[PDB]
Amino acid sequence: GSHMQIFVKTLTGKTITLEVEPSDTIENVKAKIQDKEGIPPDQQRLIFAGKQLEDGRTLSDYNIQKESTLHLVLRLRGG
Amino acid sequence: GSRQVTKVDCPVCGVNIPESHINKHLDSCLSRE
Ligand SMILES: [Zn+2]
Repeated sequence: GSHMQIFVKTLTGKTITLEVEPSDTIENVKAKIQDKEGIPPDQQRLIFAGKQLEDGRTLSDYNIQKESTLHLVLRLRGG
Repeated sequence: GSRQVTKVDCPVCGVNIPESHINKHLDSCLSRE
């Protein structure tokens, strides 16, 4: 019900601040990158410390707390 | 509107590669354990 801020930084070096819970879910987080920069969860990919972030899991699962900085892989496969 | 193949880093194995190959790299590189 609250909103915590996390820094999901693209391979283009741009930082996307989301407003979700650490105990929310990764599926939600990636939907929120789409809510910020306007790129869908298909064309972006979530990775922290070299591990891929699975949709069904949470930030807290993958050792990601609030205000953690992780990497975002742009694909732009749609064209 | 960038008519070019984008060169970007693979955040798992830390290598700079084209973006088509970055995506494919991950599918191999995230396969852990
Ligand atoms: Zn790789």
